[PDB]
Amino acid sequence: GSHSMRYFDTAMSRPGRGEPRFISVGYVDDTQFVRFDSDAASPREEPRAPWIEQEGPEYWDRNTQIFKTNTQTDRCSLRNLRGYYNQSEAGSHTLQSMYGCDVGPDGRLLRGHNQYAYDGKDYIALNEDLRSWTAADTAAQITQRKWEAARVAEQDRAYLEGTCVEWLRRYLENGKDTLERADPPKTHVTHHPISDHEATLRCWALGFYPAEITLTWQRDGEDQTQDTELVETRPAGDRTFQKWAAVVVPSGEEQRYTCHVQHEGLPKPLTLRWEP
Amino acid sequence: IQRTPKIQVYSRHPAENGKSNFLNCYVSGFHPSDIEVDLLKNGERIEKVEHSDLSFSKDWSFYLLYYTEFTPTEKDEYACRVNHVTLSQPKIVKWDRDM
Amino acid sequence: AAAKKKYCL
Repeated sequence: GSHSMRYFDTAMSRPGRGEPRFISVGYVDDTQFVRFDSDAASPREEPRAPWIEQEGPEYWDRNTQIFKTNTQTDRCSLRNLRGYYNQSEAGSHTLQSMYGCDVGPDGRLLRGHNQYAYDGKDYIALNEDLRSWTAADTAAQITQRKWEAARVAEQDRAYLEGTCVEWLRRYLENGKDTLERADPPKTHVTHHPISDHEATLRCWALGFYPAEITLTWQRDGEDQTQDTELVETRPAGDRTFQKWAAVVVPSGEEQRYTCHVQHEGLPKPLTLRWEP
Repeated sequence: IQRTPKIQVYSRHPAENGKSNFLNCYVSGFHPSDIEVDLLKNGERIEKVEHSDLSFSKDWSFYLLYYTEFTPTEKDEYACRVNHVTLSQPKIVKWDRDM
Repeated sequence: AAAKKKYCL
């Protein structure tokens, strides 16, 4: 299938409680493989998946150095951001970063990403062209001007088209037994009377990977989008994910309802109904 | 400027009374990232609950999974207690094996 | 290295 590598970085200031904490977590698809936390007693790039453990000492200490420097960079960014928005030194603020690359089944670059949010709001993003920026406001325009002057986009493009794609391909090869294995959902439909007049049908999907899934209910073949309660896809803790969708149905009308499941691990999509 | 957490409490494996399992509390969709999560057994805080590394979704909202070993029974009640800046008081969500 | 060098905003 297609695959992604993404780093998710969070830097958060905490006036009166030391310097801003920096945490970076790296993923291939829905599998975390590294973490770095400046609050760790001994901050270092640490493995969080078995297939990365085979990388030698040079991998770990080179990445550790990048992340230690990134901690300082993000602190610089937070200081600058506070100024751009004329903010007090009393408050806590958050800078988030997402960067990395997507590749197709053949390992070719689909696109790169490098974007930032300040206090939960999009701030600046590298455009899909990997050459230009989109700034959200006049503060981000200051960053944009600075990054244009320093030709930052050219450095990011080189990273995203080269290093990122090269390492993603390497990770996919080393972890092929897991990263390139889609585990289909185990499914069932439960039935819960709520009154004499109505009952809940709940369609379950358990044990699937990756997280992307489509779970829908139909009544007489029509999608019940508005009337379906759909919980957020949630991690089980064993790499897999879970999800359910529920509809309230009139008593006696259960067989008019079908649950439909689409997932990469399924040979064919599923159509389930309540099986009393 | 703030987003309140969604909370789900559930088990790793299908629940079977008397068989060891894992109790999860997944908090998601929140901003900012500071959050306190306790897992409760009959109203009491479970010790040494672990959690995932802080990460976020593409809409920038944070998520964490808190988890601990547990053995479901008919009589024992489990819950997750969450506090966040967006909440006046801690929110308690009870474990229901059907959700 | 695999991780990306970041730039100050």
